[PDB]
Amino acid sequence: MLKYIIPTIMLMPLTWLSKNNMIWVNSTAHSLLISFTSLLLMNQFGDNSLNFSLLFFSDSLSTPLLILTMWLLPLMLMASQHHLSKENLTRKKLFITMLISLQLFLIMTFTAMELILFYILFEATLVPTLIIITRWGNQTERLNAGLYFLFYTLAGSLPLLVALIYIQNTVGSLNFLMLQYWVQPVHNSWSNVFMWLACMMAFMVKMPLYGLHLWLPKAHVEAPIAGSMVLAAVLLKLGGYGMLRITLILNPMTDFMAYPFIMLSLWGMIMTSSICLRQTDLKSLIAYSSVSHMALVIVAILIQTPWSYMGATALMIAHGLTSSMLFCLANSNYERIHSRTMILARGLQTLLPLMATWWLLASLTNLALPPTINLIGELFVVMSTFSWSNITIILMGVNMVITALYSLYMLIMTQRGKYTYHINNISPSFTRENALMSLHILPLLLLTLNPKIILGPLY
Amino acid sequence: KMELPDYKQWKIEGTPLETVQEKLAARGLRDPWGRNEAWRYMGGFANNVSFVGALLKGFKWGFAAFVVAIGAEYYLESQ
Amino acid sequence: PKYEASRLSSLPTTLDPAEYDISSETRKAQAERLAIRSRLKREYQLQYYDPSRRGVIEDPALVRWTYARSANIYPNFRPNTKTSLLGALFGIGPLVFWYYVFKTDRDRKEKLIQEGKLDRTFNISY
Amino acid sequence: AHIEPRYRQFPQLTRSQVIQAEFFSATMWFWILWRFWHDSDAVLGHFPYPDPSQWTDEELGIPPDDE
Amino acid sequence: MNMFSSLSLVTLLLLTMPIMMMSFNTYKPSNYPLYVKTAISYAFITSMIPTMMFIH
Amino acid sequence: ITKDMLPGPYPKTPEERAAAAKKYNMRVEDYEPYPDDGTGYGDYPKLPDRSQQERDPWYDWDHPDLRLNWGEPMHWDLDMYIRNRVDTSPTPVNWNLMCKHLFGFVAFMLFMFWVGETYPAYQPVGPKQYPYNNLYLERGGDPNKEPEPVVHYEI
Amino acid sequence: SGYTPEEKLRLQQLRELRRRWLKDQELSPREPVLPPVIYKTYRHSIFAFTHVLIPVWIIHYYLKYHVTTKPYTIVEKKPRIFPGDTILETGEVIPPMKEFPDQ
Amino acid sequence: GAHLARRYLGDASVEPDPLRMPTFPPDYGFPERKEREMVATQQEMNDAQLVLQQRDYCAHYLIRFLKCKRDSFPNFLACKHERHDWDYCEHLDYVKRMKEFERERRLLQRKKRREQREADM
Amino acid sequence: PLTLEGIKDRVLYVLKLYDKIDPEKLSVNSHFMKDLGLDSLDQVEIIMAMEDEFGFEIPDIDAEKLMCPQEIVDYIADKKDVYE
Amino acid sequence: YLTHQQKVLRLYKRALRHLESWCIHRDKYRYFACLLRARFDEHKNEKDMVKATQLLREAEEEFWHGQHPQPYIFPESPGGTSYERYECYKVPEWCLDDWHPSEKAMYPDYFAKREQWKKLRRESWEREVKQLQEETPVGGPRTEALPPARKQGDLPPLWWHIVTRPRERPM
Ligand SMILES: CCCCCCCCCCCCO[C@@H]1O[C@H](CO)[C@@H](O[C@H]2O[C@H](CO)[C@@H](O)[C@H](O)[C@H]2O)[C@H](O)[C@H]1O
Ligand SMILES: CCCCCCCCCCCCO[C@@H]1O[C@H](CO)[C@@H](O[C@H]2O[C@H](CO)[C@@H](O)[C@H](O)[C@H]2O)[C@H](O)[C@H]1O
Ligand SMILES: CCCCCCCCCCCCO[C@@H]1O[C@H](CO)[C@@H](O[C@H]2O[C@H](CO)[C@@H](O)[C@H](O)[C@H]2O)[C@H](O)[C@H]1O
Ligand SMILES: CCCCCCCCCCCCO[C@@H]1O[C@H](CO)[C@@H](O[C@H]2O[C@H](CO)[C@@H](O)[C@H](O)[C@H]2O)[C@H](O)[C@H]1O
Ligand SMILES: CCCCCCCCCCCCO[C@@H]1O[C@H](CO)[C@@H](O[C@H]2O[C@H](CO)[C@@H](O)[C@H](O)[C@H]2O)[C@H](O)[C@H]1O
Ligand SMILES: *C(=O)CCCCCCCCCCCCC
Repeated sequence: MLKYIIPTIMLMPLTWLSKNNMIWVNSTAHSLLISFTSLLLMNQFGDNSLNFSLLFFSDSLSTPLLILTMWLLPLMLMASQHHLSKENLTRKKLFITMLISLQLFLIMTFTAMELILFYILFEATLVPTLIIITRWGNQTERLNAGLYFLFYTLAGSLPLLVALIYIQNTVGSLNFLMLQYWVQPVHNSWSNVFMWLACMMAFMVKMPLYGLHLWLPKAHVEAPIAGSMVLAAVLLKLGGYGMLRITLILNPMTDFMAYPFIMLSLWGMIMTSSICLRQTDLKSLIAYSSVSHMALVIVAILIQTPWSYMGATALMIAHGLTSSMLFCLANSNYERIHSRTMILARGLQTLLPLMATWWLLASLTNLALPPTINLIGELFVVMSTFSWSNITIILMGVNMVITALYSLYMLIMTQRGKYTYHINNISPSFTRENALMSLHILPLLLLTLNPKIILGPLY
Repeated sequence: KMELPDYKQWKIEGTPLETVQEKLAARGLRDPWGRNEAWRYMGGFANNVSFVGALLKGFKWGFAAFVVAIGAEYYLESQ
Repeated sequence: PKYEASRLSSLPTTLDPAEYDISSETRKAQAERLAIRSRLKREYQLQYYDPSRRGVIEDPALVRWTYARSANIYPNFRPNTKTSLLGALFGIGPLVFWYYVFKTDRDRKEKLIQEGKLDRTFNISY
Repeated sequence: AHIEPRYRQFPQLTRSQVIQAEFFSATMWFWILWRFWHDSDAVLGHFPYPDPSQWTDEELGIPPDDE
Repeated sequence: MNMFSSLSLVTLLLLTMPIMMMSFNTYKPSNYPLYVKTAISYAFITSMIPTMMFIH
Repeated sequence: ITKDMLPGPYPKTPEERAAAAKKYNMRVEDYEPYPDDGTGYGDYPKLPDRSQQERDPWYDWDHPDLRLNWGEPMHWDLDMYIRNRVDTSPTPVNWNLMCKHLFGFVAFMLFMFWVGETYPAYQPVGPKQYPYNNLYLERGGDPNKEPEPVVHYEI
Repeated sequence: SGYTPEEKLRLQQLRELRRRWLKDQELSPREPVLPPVIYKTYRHSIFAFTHVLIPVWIIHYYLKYHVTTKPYTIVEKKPRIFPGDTILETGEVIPPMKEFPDQ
Repeated sequence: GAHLARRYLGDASVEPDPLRMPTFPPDYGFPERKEREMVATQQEMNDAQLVLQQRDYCAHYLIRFLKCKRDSFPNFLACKHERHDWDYCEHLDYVKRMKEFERERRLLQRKKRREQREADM
Repeated sequence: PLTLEGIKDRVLYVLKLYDKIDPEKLSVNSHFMKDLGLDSLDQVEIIMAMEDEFGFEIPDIDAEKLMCPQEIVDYIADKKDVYE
Repeated sequence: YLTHQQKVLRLYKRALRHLESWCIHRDKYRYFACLLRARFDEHKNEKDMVKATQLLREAEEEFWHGQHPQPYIFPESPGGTSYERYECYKVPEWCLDDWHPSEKAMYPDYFAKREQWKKLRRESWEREVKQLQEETPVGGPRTEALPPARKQGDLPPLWWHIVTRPRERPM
C-alpha cells in the first residue's frame, strides 16, 4: 500500500510549496492522479485476498472503499474552494492538509491487516474530522456538534479497545488472516455478551444505529461541505467495514445478540424515513436519509448471509456517491441564498435548468431506481431479509414507499412550483458546480454496467 | 379589424327563448338577457340532429354501397 | 341538516354564526389586524422594490419557524406523565412488538426445519 | 390563416374535412352491414342449444323405477 | 432465426437512437419531434416482420 | 436576527405574553401558546389548524404559491398544510356521512362477494373429459408407474 | 362600490407604464442578431440507411459471431410438426392421422 | 340459470353437484356402453405442440385446422371449413357434457323418488 | 389576440343585447347606476355576462368596482397584457 | 370585513354560477335565473337589519344544501384545469442581468431599451420612498393601499414589479 500512502503524504509538501494561486489547481490535479492509480487494487483473486505485507492487505471489501476514498478527495477540494476564497493562505493550506491527512488515515484504516492497527487509524480519523467541523464550520452550534461527534464515538470505541486487547491475549493474534483460521466459537455467557457489545457498539455508533444517531444530524448541519461529503460518503462506512470484519469472531453468539439491533434498524428505518417527510432543513433531511439507508446495512451485516453481505457492500458504495452528491447539491443553493431552509427558495428549475437535472438524477438514485447500484444493493438486502423472516418484507416495502415520497418531496419543493419573488441573486451555475455534480453521478451510473466490482468478497 | 355581425338580427322570436318568455310572462316576470343567447338558436346552429340521427350518420351511403356489394356477390354466385 | 365540521373539513365561513354578528369590538380587532398586515407589507415592499438590493430578504417569521421546529424544543420540554407515557408507548413498545413478531416467526420456522417439515427443495440462495 | 374566426356564427368549414368525415362514417356502416350479412352467427349464436327436457330416458340411460 | 432475432432487436435499438443523438453526437433541434415520430414509424415496420413470421 | 426575536419558553406572566405577541407580529388578544405540557412548543403561537388551500386565492400574497405573506407567523405545521399535502377545506358532504357511505358501500360489496363465492354460477354440464387417463403423461405423470385407468364412455 | 379618485389615478398611471413596458418587449426587425418529392424520398432513403440498415448490420454481426457462438443464448421453440409433414433434415415423412369418421 | 335456482332455492339433494359428478356408475341403466374414441395419438398431439387444454377428444380436427392455417399463409381468411369442423366437434363434445348433467339429475330424482316409496313402505 | 378596440367592441356588444339598457344612451363612460339607472344586482349580472363573453373570472372584490364600460375594458386589457 | 351588501351580492353571484352548473342548457338557465333574481327582489327594500341578516343567513344555509358538488370553474381560475399552467414559463426580468455578453449581443435594441427602464427605475426610487414617508400616518400604514404620483415626472410609488411583471402567456 506504500504506492498509495507515500504519494498521499507527498500531497502535503505539494500544497505547501505551491505558488499562492495554485494550491487548488495543484492539489486537485495530483489527487486525481492518485485516484487513477487506485484502480490497480482491482487485482482480486477468486480464492485468496491481495496480501501486500505484514501490515496491509486488500480484498474485495476494502478495494471499492479505497477507490471511493481516493476519489472523494479531489471532489472535496473542488467543493470547498469557493467558500474558502477569503480565507488567508496559511489557513487554506491547513484546511487542505486536514483533508489529505484524512485520506492518509482512511486508506490505511481500510487495508490494515491487524485489528489494533485498524483501531488506531479508525480513531485517528476523529481528529482531522473534528478540526474541520469546529474550525471551518459556520455557526455557533459547530462547537457542540464537535463534542457530540467526539464523545459519542469515544463512548463506544474505548470498550472496543479493551475487547480487542483481550482477544489478542486470549487468541494470541489480531491479524485478520490469522483470525480466519484460529477463530473459535463464542459460547453463551454474560462475559461473552459484553465482549460482543464491546466489539460492536463502536461500529454501531458510526453507522449510526437508530437510537445512537442524534450526533449525525448535528454534525452535518454544522459541518462545511467537504466535512459533510467525507462524513456521509466514507466515515459512516468505517462502522460498516468494521462490523463486516469483526463479525467473523462473534459467531454463533450473533444469532441472538443481533435481535435488539435488527429491531432498532428495521423500525428505525421507518421512523427516520418518516422524519425526512417533515424536515425543514435541507442538510438535516439528507442526514436523516442516511440513517435510514444505513439501517439496511446494519440489518444485512447482522443476518450474515452471502446475499446480505453483497447487498451491504453495494449499498455502502452506492450511498456514498448519492449522499455526497445530495450534500453538494444542497450546498450549491446555500452558496446563493445562504440558508438551509428547504422552503426558502422554490421553483429553482425555472432559473437553473441543468442543475435541476442533477437534482432529478440524485433523487432517482436515492429512491433506488433500477438498475442503479442503489437498487441492486437495496434489493439484495431485501431478498436476504425475506429469507430471514418473510414478515420483514412489510417493513422493507413500506420504507420503499416513504423513501420515494421524501426524495420527490425534496425535488418538488425546491425545484418545482413558483420561484420565490424576492430572491434575485440566483446566478447561473458555475462550471465548477456542474463538474462537481457530474463527477458524482457519472461514476455511479457507470457502475451499473459492471456491478461485480462493488459487490464485495462474497461475489 | 374584426367585423361583428349587426346586433339587431338577434331576436328570440321563433326559438325556445320565446317559450321561456311566455312562461315568465304568466308570472309577471321578464327575461332581459334573452337576445344575448339568441345566436345559439339561429343560423347554422338552428337545427341539430337527434341522438339517433347522429348514430345513423353515413348510413344512407353505407347501405347503398352494401346493397350493391351483396348484389354483385349474388351475381357472381351464379356464374 | 346542519354542517358537522371535522378536523379535516372546516366549517364554511358562510355558515359560521360569528361572521354575521359583527360588534364594534370585533370590527376594532379586524382593523387592528389589517394594521399589522399593512405595516409588514410596507416593510417588505420597501426592500422588495429597492433597485439596488441583490440577495434574499430575510424573514424573521421564517427564521423563528425553523428555529422553533428544532432548536427550541428541548429547552421547553418537561418530563411529566404525558411525555414519559407517550415517550414509552412509541419509543420502546414498537420495538417489543416487532421483536415478538419476528422472534415468534423465526422460532416457528426453526422448529420446522429441524424436523424436516419446512419445504426447502430448491432453496440454495440466502 | 386559411380559416378565420367568426363571432356568434357557425364556423367556416373546408370541403376536405366534411368529405373525409362522411367517407369514414359510411365506411363504418358498410363494414357493420357487410360483416353482419356474413357473420350474424357471431351475434346470434353459432349452434343450437338443446332442450334437456326433450331427451328420452332411453338415450340418457335412465332405468324405470321398478328395477 | 437470423432474420427474426435481428429484426426484433433492431426495433428496440432504433427507438433508443433519438435519445442517444440528443447527446449532441448528431444534433438536429430543427424538427426533433419529426425525427422521433419517424423513428417510431420505422420501428413499427421492422417489428411487423418478426410478427409475420410468428403468425406464419 | 437577535436572540430577543427568537422563540422562547412558555410565557408565564401577562407581561411576557404581551412581549411574545409583539415578537410574533400578532395582536395580544390573538396570541395563544400551545399548552404548557412537556412537548417543547415554547411560546410559539398556536394558530388555526387550517390548510393553506383554505386561504383566499385572489389576495396578492407575497408568496402566492404558499399563500403566505412576508413576516406573518407560520403555523407550526405549515409544511404539512402546504397546498400539495393535507387539505382541510369544507366539503359538500359532512365528513361523518362520507365515512358511513364509503364504509357502507365497501362492506356491502364484500358481503355480496362472499355470497357469490358461496353460491357460484355455472352451466349445467358434467366435467370436461380428456383421453389417455386424463392426460396422465402430458401433465407430468411418472412414466414408470401405472395410473388408474380413467375411462370415458359415449352418451 | 366604485374606485376612488386616487385609485383611478394610480391605476391610470400604472396602466400607462405597463403598456409602454409591453410595447418594449417587441423585437426589432433585425433581432435576433445571429452569429454567422424526389427530395422526400432521398431524405427517407438516407434515414433508412443510417437508422435501419447500419443498425441491422451491427446487430446481425453481433448475433451471428458473438451471441450465437455461445450455448443457449438464442433458444428457439422447436417447429410444430403435423401429420403428413416432411422433415427437411432427414427426409422422414410424418404419417397421416387415423381416418376421421363422418361428421 | 334455471338449474341454479333449483339447487340454491329448492331441493338440492336431487340436483347434480358440478364438482363431484358423476356419482353413479357409467354402466347404470346402460347395457354395453361404448368407450370414447380418440383419433389423434399422443405423439401427434405432442409434436403438434397443442396446449394441454386443447388435447381432448376433438384434437384431430384442431390439428387439421392448424396445419391448414400454416399452409395458407398469408391468406388468413382460408381454413374456414377446417375451423368450423373443429368448432362443431367441440359443440358436440359440450352437448355430451350437457347430457351427463341431465343423466345425473334424473338418476338423483329417480333415487329420491325410490326412497319415498321405501320411506312410505 | 385581443386588441384594445376589440375588447371595447365586444363589451358594448354584450350591453346592447341587455334589455335593461337603452342601446342609444349607452357609451363607454356611462355609469351603470348614475347614468343607466341600474342597481347593484344588475351590476353583478353584467359582470357575469362579461366573464361569459371573455371566458375568465373577475373576482368579486375587483368586480364590485367596475361601474362603467370603460373600466371593464381597462380591467380586461390589463389582465390579458393588451397594450395596443 | 365584508359589509352586508357585499355579502349579499357575493351570494347572488355564487348562487347563479351554481344554478348554471345544474341547468347547463341556456334556455333552462335563463328561466331559473329570473326566478332566482325575483327571490332577491322580494327583499330588496327590507330595512330592518336584523330581519335582513336573518334572510342572508338562511339563504347561505339554503345555498349550502343545494350547491353543485362539482360546479363549473373557469379554466384559469383557482381550481381550474389551467390554473397556474404557465407559471413554469414565467421568468423574472432580473434574470437577464446574468446573461452572457454574447447572449445580449443578439438583442442589441431590446437591451438598449431595457437600460432606459433601469435608468428610469434608479432615478425615481428616492422620490417614491420620500413620498411614501411623508404620506404615511405616524403609527404606520393602516391599509395596503398605495398612492398615485402627485407631481409631473413622478412615478407612482412601488411600480417596478407591477409594470414589469411577466406576461400572462410568457412564451
Ligand atoms: C541541514 C538539513 C536541512 C534540510 C533542509 C532542506 C530544505 C531547505 C530548503 C531551503 C530553501 C527554502 O526556500 C524558502 O522557502 C519558500 C519555498 O520555496 C520560498 O518561497 C515560497 O513562497 C511561496 C510560498 O511560501 C511560494 O511561491 C513557493 O512555495 C515559494 O516560492 C522562500 O522564498 C524561500 O526563502
Ligand atoms: C450513547 C453513547 C454516547 C453518549 C455520549 C454522551 C456524553 C455527552 C456528549 C456531549 C457532551 C457535550 O457537552 C455538553 O453537553 C450539554 C448537553 O448534553 C450541552 O448543553 C446544551 O444543552 C443544555 C440544556 O440541554 C443547555 O443548557 C446548554 O446551553 C447547551 O450547551 C453543552 O453545550 C455541552 O458543552
Ligand atoms: C441493546 C442492548 C442489548 C442487550 C442484549 C442482552 C442479551 C441477553 C443475553 C442473555 C443470555 C446471557 O448468557 C447466559 O447467562 C447465564 C447466567 O445468567 C449463563 O448461565 C450459566 O451460569 C449459570 C449460573 O447460574 C448456570 O446455572 C448455567 O447452567 C450456565 O449456563 C448462560 O451460560 C448464558 O446462556
Ligand atoms: C449502436 C448502434 C448505433 C448506430 C449508429 C449509426 C450512425 C448513423 C449516423 C446518422 C446520423 C443522423 O443524425 C440524426 O438523424 C436525423 C434523421 O436522420 C436527422 O434529423 C433530420 O432528419 C429528420 C428526418 O425525419 C427530420 O427530423 C429533420 O430533417 C432533421 O431533424 C439529423 O441528421 C440527426 O438528428
Ligand atoms: C350496483 C351497485 C350495488 C351496490 C350499491 C351499494 C349501496 C349501499 C350504500 C350503503 C350505505 C348507506 O348508509 C346509510 O346512508 C343513509 C343516508 O344518509 C344514512 O341515513 C341517516 O343519515 C342521514 C343523513 O345524515 C339522516 O337523514 C338520518 O340520520 C339517516 O337517514 C345512514 O346513516 C347510513 O348508514
Ligand atoms: C344459468 O346458467 C345462469 C348464468 C349466470 C347468470 C348471471 C346474471 C346475474 C346473477 C344471477 C346468477 C345466479 C346466482 C345464484
